[PDB]
Amino acid sequence: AHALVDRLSAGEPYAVAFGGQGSAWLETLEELVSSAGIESELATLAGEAELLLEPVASELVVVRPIGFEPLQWVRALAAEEPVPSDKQLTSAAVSVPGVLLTQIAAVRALARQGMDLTATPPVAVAGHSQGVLAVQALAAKGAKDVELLALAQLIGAAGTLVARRRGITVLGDRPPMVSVTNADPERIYELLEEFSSDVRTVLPPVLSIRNGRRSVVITGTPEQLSRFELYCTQIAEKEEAERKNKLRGGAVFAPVFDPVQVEVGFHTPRLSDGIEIVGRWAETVGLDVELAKELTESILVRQVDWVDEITELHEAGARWILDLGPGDILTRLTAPVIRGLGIGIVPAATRGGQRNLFTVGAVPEVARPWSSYAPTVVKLPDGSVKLETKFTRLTGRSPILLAGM
Amino acid sequence: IEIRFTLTDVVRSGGAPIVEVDDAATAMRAVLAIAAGVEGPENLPKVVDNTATVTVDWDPERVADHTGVTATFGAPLAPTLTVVPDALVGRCWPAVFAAIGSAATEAGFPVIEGLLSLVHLDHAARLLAELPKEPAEFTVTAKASAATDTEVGRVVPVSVEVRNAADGALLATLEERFAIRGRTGAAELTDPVRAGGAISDNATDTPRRRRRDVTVGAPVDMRPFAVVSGDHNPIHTDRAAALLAGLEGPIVHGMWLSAAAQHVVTATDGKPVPPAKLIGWTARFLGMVKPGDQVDFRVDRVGIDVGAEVLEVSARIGSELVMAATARLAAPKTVYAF
Amino acid sequence: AAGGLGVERFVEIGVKSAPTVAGLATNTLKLPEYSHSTVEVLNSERDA
Repeated sequence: AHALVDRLSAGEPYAVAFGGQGSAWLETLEELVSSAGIESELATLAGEAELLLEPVASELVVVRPIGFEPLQWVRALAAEEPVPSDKQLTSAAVSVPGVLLTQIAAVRALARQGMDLTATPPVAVAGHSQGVLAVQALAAKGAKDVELLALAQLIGAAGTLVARRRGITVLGDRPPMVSVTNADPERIYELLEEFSSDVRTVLPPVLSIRNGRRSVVITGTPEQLSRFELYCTQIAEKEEAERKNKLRGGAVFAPVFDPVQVEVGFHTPRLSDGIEIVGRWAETVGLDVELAKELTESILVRQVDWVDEITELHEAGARWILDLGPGDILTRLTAPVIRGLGIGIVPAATRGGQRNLFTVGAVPEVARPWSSYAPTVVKLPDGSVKLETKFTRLTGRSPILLAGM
Repeated sequence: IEIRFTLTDVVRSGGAPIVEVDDAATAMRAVLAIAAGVEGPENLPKVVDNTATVTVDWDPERVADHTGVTATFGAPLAPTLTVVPDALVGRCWPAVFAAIGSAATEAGFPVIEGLLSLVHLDHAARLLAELPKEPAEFTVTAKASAATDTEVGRVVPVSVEVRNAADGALLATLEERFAIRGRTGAAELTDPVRAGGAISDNATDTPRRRRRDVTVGAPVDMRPFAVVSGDHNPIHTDRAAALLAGLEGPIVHGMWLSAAAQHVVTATDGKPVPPAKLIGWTARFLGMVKPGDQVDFRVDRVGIDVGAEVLEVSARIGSELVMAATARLAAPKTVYAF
Repeated sequence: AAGGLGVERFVEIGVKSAPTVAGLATNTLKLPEYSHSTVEVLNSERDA
């Protein structure tokens, strides 16, 4: 008896969200296996992973051997001794498929208890970065499940072959993925355009993710990103001399800059040679569906305008959003984005938020629709008009006062 | 691919109930020939005659795979070059092996060589003052300088010349010496004796300087390096062949280690600028290495040759010495003002 | 910058004259060169 699903059926609508790369997936996958009492799905998913690689008529010569049997690494990690380094596990080749498996296993978990109820109905299914993959075949029939993992195996593979990290330095530390805070999307692109003016077409930084109002993410070659890092520092310091003059228009900006743990540039032209190869990799497999070409471009080259997409499905008035992404990523990214517009969001595979899911009474978490506190008009016995607010209601007077002077 | 063998029994001699076919050596060769070359590369030299490598092209993804196969971060290491001099060994590998047997081996040697008994002694890359670069094509020549036998077995030093196709000049010289353990000869005789040195005209002497304390993991499986390098030897892959050869296990490629310790010397004393700095490297394999191995390397600054710093490297897994390495490195580039 | 920015060493010679144009370089390495580069300022007098 799941109230939300029961709500979902008669009452308020729902939307599925899938997280992308940079989710710290392995520790979630390790826990998900340990927290799993049902191995039934993992039997077929492991076999089809073995199968689908063999018939491949696509090039895929380098990829298949560097691919690893998922069942072995898990059982090893369950003996508590074996596991490769985080640097090896975070590489797109083995990471991208593993992230989806964590998400797919996260789908099954809820589907175990309540399936008759916990079956299909979202309004829409949306995804982030490589998360758009697992979105597609979840909306398709169940035989398409590995096709995600199959395409993910292909996505991270070509992306790795085409472009991979050639250097890293403890300071910052410097990745292909960079994030700046507090600064306008226009201002960030300005400094971006200011710096990109000085560099060749081969290594420009570009805006990848716009996470919110003043929070963005710019990406490119780690070295060139480190150069953009220099200009923002100089401006920060020159504006410091401004702030200490005690002037507001003449005040320093207080942004927050710091890199990310992501190993390789995504949504950049540096992955452009990867699209083609990936496309052929799908058609040489039984993966044929017409969106394999569109997903790749969205993931590899085309940027992700995120806030606007999940908001669009949100402005459709769908009250609920779940995220089956590893750890939980994009569940909390979306929350202050929407905040008080009526949306509320439970991380999926999180025990606290799942406690809501499985009960009749603990379900209805619905974040406050600010319009709920919107002022109203009041009449009185002598017939005075009163503008109603949380202030007026208490005091019984107009919501205006002459402050102590 | 299948390998066949044959036995013969004469029980008149009870202590020798089994005596097995003398065609074994020639029979073993035909098996290796099918697997190794598959008649894919073909030139037909006798051991003395030059072994030619037709044409070789370096893709940017072959740069990445090798630099990704061996990586160093925790020590502030930043690999930079178009082609690491370690990448030379991948080009010259399939040609060198062809010289391991011959009529000159038929004359003075029994031609008894277990391939499982093959032991790599030393490997070195000497530069002609040219360094490898981007897309320009390479063509390699391999020659056997000598064929020697030792108290511990048969040794075949192999000289290798790497040339840029488009330009048509010799860029580098690669040196390999292999040890088969069962043979004796009148060709070249050595008891304990072999020697090699990296030497230069103008030299300066220095004092021992500790540079870096290195921590290097060995790969989980040896197949990834086997694919890139072109070394298909079942010793490093198949457990049945490794056990048959009487080995501790699926031994890590000594060649991977060679690029492993090098990549550190490349980035550490070499600093964020390795490319024009290391003009040569030599590597000696002291002991065998199993996968999943935590190995500690230490490079020191010893002396100076031709304005290039010499750097000595020692390797230890616990108490055991593993690799002895030495490299010629140019100093961090200097700009003078008066 | 056009030929690559990797590690550079700046050495001044002439013995006791060495600290000067190095100190000239040092302060110059600070103000325009704030880009965080690995650079070594060496003097014949001081840094021998």
